Amino acid sequence: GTSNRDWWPNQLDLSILHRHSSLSDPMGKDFNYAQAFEKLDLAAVKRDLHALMTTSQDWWPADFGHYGGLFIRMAWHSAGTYRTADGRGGAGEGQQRFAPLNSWPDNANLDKARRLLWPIKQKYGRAISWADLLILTGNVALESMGFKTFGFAGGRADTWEPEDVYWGSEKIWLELSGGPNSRYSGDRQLENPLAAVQMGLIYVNPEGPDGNPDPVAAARDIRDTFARMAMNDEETVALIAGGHTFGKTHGAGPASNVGAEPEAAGIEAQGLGWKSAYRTGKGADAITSGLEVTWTTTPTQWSHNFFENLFGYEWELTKSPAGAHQWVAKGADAVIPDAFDPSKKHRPTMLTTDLSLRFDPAYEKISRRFHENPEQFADAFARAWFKLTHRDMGPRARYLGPEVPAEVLLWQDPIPAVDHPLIDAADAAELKAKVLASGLTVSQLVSTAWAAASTFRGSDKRGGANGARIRLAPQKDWEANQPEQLAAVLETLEAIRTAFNGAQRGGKQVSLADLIVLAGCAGVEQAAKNAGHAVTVPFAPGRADASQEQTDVESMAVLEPVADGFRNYLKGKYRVPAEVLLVDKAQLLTLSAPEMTVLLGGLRVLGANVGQSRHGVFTAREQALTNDFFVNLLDMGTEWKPTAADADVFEGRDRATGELKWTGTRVDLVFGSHSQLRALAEVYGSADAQEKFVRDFVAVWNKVMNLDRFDLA
Amino acid sequence: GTSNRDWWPNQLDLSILHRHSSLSDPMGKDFNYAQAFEKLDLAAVKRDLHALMTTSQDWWPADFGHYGGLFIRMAWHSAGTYRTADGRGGAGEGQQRFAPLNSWPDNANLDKARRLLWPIKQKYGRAISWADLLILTGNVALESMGFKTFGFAGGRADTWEPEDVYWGSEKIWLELSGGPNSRYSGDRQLENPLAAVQMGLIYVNPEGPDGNPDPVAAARDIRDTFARMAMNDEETVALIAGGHTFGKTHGAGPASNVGAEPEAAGIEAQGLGWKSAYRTGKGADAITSGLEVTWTTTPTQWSHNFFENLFGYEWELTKSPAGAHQWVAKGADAVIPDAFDPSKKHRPTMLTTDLSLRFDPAYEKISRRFHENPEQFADAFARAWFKLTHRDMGPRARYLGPEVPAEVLLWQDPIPAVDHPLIDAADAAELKAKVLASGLTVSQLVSTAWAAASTFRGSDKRGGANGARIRLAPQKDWEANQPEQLAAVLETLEAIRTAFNGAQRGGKQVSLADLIVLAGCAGVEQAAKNAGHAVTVPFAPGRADASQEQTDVESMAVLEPVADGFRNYLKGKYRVPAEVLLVDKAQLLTLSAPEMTVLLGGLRVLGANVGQSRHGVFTAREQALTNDFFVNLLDMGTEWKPTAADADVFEGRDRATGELKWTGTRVDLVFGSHSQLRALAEVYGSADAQEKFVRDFVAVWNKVMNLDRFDLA
Ligand code: HEM
Ligand code: HEM
Ligand SMILES: OC[C@H]1O[C@H](O[C@H]2[C@H](O)[C@@H](O)[C@@H](O)O[C@@H]2CO)[C@H](O)[C@@H](O)[C@@H]1O
Ligand SMILES: OC[C@H]1O[C@H](O[C@H]2[C@H](O)[C@@H](O)[C@@H](O)O[C@@H]2CO)[C@H](O)[C@@H](O)[C@@H]1O
Ligand SMILES: [Cl-]
Ligand SMILES: [Cl-]
Ligand code: NA
Ligand code: NA
Repeated sequence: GTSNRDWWPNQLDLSILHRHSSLSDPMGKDFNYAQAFEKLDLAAVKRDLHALMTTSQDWWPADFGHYGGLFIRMAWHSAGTYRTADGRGGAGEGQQRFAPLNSWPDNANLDKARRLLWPIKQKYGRAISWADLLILTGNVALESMGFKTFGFAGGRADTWEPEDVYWGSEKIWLELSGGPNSRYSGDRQLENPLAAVQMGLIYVNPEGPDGNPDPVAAARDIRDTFARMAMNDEETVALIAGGHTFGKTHGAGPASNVGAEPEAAGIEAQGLGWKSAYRTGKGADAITSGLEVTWTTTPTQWSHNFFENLFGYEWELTKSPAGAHQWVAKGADAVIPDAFDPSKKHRPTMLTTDLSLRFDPAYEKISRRFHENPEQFADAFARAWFKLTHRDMGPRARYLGPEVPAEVLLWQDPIPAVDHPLIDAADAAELKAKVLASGLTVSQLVSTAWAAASTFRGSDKRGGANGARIRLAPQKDWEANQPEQLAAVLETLEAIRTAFNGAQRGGKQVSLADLIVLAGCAGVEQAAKNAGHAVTVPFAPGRADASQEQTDVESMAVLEPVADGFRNYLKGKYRVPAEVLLVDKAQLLTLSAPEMTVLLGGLRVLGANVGQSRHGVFTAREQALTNDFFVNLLDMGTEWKPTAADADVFEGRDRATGELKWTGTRVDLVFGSHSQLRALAEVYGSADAQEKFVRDFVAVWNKVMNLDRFDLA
Repeated sequence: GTSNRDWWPNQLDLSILHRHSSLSDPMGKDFNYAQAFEKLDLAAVKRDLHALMTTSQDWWPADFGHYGGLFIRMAWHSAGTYRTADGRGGAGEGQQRFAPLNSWPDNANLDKARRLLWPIKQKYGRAISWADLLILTGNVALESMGFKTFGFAGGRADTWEPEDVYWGSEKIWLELSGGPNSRYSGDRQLENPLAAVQMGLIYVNPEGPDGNPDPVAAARDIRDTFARMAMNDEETVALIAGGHTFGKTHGAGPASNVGAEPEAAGIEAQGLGWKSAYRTGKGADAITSGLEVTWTTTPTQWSHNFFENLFGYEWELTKSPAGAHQWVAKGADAVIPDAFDPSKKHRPTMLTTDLSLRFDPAYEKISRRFHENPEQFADAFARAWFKLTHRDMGPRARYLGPEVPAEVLLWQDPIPAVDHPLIDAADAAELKAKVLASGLTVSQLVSTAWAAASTFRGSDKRGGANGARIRLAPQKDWEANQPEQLAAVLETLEAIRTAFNGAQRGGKQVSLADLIVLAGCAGVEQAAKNAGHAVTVPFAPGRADASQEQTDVESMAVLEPVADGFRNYLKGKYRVPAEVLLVDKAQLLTLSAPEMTVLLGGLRVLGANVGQSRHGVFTAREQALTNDFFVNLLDMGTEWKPTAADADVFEGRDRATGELKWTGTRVDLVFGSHSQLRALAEVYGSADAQEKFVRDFVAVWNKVMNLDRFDLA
């Protein structure tokens, strides 16, 4: 059946903005997962999980009689898809249970792991999501095998369909680099936003880069992909060594015995995949990655044996039974237990990527320190496991349950608690009047608030106006934020704030974070008055101001907008068309296509463009809140053509005289070209639509201002 | 960017069930198009359209100074996508303005026609939909040129995204038959549900079949395609000759001058396409189809000159300036006006498909009658043009406005007016108890109500339980409806009805249509009571009973369910997997994926399967409304394998003993295989889900019962 995507494979796809509708969700519109979870008996769930660990099922027998290793890997993979570039991936939406991740080759036999958890899921129902369950299970595995975890938070609501994530352009699973859709160029430069070295891998290739078993070269891939997952060297060594203290790999026979992945299997497989024709197909005969490595002498107990083995032997390159490259300890005795036969032992073995931890010079120093000081290794692994499994959960306000760690961590982008009375509606009116009397313009007020609030992304719930981090490094220096203009607005608002705060009694005070947002609201109100409309814009106080020392400057760098179509901004020339970048940003902001449309049209006429660019400013009454963008964009009296100097800028001329009326970018004109977008533009550019435009704009503006407000949720 | 569709091109697509979310709709959740329309000043809209017809725009100059012909073709193409097989296509959703229809080759330059209408659309805003305006414009064209239309109804609400329609499997526009994805097999048998001869055509090829200019053979394709759009021979001749009384074709130069269709065009084209490098690219130089034919001596006035020319001349095969086959009158004078140069005239010309009307023997008889009696022609055309443009609008209750024709037409599947008081809540309770006391079983009551209500399809809003057409030919004899069992249930309910109606005062009575649905409600309540749950199923009276004489038996044939996964029914062996046919039925029913899942799981345990098949009946308490379908389907203690006799039937055996527990079809087991469906089955198969299952089942049952109830809108 030929589809629009077949005919026009480069047209923009808006269906990413209308995922996650109430149509696909089986839960009622009022379901609130936080409330369900807070009534869960978490202790009962953990007892059931502890029981499960050693309750072997014959259809996927437990190695060493204990599923802990399999579950740790399951959780680590759940979390391990995360990319700091866009925040997408991670454990936080339980997407391991949907395509494509349920069928990635690196996720082989994690279908079995999830199936073992069905009876617990069924027992507790809506009170524990799959997303929370996967992580909780990892934690229980660790605790069952003697490792004390740093804590656990619930609150990852389940999702009901696959996320639209760019995982790469390759058309072959696991394709090595340098092909027609290579994710690598230059000196092994991985394309943003990717965080894995081959299509269908979590981070790196366990044999080495593109299969080449060189631990030093593998270390480079480890370091880059883990940095792209928000992990530094210490955290990386702690995680890999900690993980590989447990369990084993599976490669008992040739890979060609392994059948279809779950999304390709037959209906009778009932959601499972990788059925193997090798011997019994399971247990002692299991084939998962094709490697056959058992790291420690006690694979079901926390030990300091990983680093004893890594440093205590010299290693020789060998092959598993499936033909994969791995390493065996020279001259060692058979000290490693077998997973099924008590009369068998094995020599110590390692992956290429384990040896990276010894042969990369920067890892070797950390590895040695951990070998010499195992308490340091335990604490670092516990912290890094927490970070790994919570990195995408957002502000601490979203953490639920009785095991949330009290300690505030820098990676959480923490916001200080509010400890004083908040401004009321009378105070808000008085502060908006002060802001309007200061001489700040609609353009400056709107731009500043937009800059502050539109750093939010729903993918990992980072960013937003809470914290007033716009005033700190590095946000205050981002080019899209217009640093010199921003400084002048912030100095004015800070003087207003100091004067209001110094006049108060009690402990009442306003944060700069709230004032930035409030001042934006005053700008929108003033713009509406400029247009002859009487509008009050909703405002909710309670933001607090974070400090510089609570703001990790290197972690904040990924939130920098290099493309922000809402301000007609593009930092450089990219291979992705700017209107695709617009849709991508709207998805991060949680906007639908009508919301994106309305917002952008209003921002253009309010003066939100970076550098006061006239591109898309299709009005003769700038700083007034009108639907002029749409009415002028749709006027057939204007003809558009790309300019000779720049194929991405367009000139709109009167059709009868040739006279220049406007200029616009791709982001501007897509609203008059894309057949669905133009349908939405038409609604707002109709003669009956001015009051609808204003009200819809105010609603979307408010939505953006509140995106990070989980304190109010 | 590689997508799930790329990796698993044959996995089932559920996104067709989640279109049309409130996310994608710019109108508020409360917007009611009927209420907006009813306040439109339709007379003022028509005066503006009348003025437009002769107000030429220089970017697409009006042929003969009059846009009437262009707009008639626009409206005909809007309606002309309709197929009776599934009800999809047609004018009723305004889909001509979205992909792919906006860029079909047969729709070339209708982009210009729609653009001409933007000012009027903009003026009237939400009070007139694009979908209504397309049709209205064609009526006003006809009226302005001297043709009296049969009437006009508003009420086609606009849609905001493309419909998911199977338009064929060809990967090349206009591909000739006999390719690798041929829509023809056997002796020129067009595959259901298609109703056009080539990908991107409305009906047929105007040169002849696969380009062969033989009028006799073209007639065969005309007759088949028009029958598949619900038009008979009389209506077909009236439509084609009526349309071709007006306007002209456009083929002034070679087709290679014409550039990309709108979905492929550059962003600067602002939604238009087919930009032509031939001379001025428009007006006298226009190229649309490649043909260059002007049918009558007065292209901007209704006449009987099409048939005068068709019968008054002999025709010679010739070529247009673009090289297309077309026909010219032998020895004729230059009597046809030129569209732009008043000093030039041309000979009469015809399409191959026009000559069909004279050279096919059955058409010739109708065409002669019309030639001899042009008042007969005018009436037939007016009736057919109304039918064409309203055939997908649904029940007459959805018609709006002051020009709705009072005459009731058989094709409308009409329902008599109700002229008596309706039963009240107490009456309904009395009837449900009488039905339960009669000895009819849950299975009989559920199955009968399902059979009556589930003929509805949202594509053309035909079918449903209103009318009680289940008691008439042909529904009473459809195999899926179990004709002997149905007859027994209907005799019982009719006796209950006669006894209740005979006892009443004041003219209160209950229709059989209402009682069928109420009896089904009683069944569902009783099933719930069987499970230990007291529920009342909502019921809304006001259905009426249609007569056999008000039911067109041949038209009703396309509503027969040959595949109804909800009753585990497949009439024959198809090349499309049954699970695909389930999702297609769910889309026709207007169900989401959660609604489809709940509904199916409940129907299985209520006894709704055709023939009392045990497939999917995963319960030991049949006729009790429980979630047993899901809890048993998801039980990992059962292993499933295809049977040796039939690969589409599966046995579920206990994994440990081998004992046979269940059998199921692909429609049953898709819910335990598809990763999105299984996530939905999990919610209903959880230990906390019995109350939720019952409530959601009752809600979707009631939705299905009410699908045709536009009297309550
Ligand atoms: C460079 C990073 C890493 C690489 C290349 C990697 C590679 C793999 C491979 C290939 C397997 C074998 C899969 C199979 O055949 O069953 C595996 C197993 C496993 N990994 Fe990793 N790993 C990495 C990091 C992690 C981290 C960060 C953790 C957790 C903190 C983890 C925990 C596990 C555990 C527990 C297993 C054993 C599974 C079982 O017992 O069934 N690994 N690893
Ligand atoms: C066998 C069925 C049909 C065939 C093959 C067919 C074919 C065509 C083609 C090839 C053109 C020229 C497109 C262009 O070059 O501008 C056209 C024009 C047109 N057709 Fe048809 N047609 C059919 C039926 C109908 C029907 C049912 C009607 C309406 C009742 C209709 C009304 C018109 C009108 C009014 C025009 C002139 C458009 C103009 O003036 O711009 N046709 N036809
Ligand atoms: O984090 C330290 C400090 O950074 C900024 O310093 C400001 C100053 O407070 C402003 O009011 C204005 O004069 O510009 C300075 C330029 O560096 C923050 O604005 C401030 O809240 C924070 O304490
Ligand atoms: O059985 C189908 C049939 O049922 C009802 O008609 C009754 C009729 O009213 C009685 O006289 C009875 O003894 O015979 C029929 C039952 O066969 C439906 O209302 C009717 O339209 C339908 O044919
Ligand atoms: Cl994601
Ligand atoms: Cl459709
Ligand atoms: Na994420
Ligand atoms: Na339709």
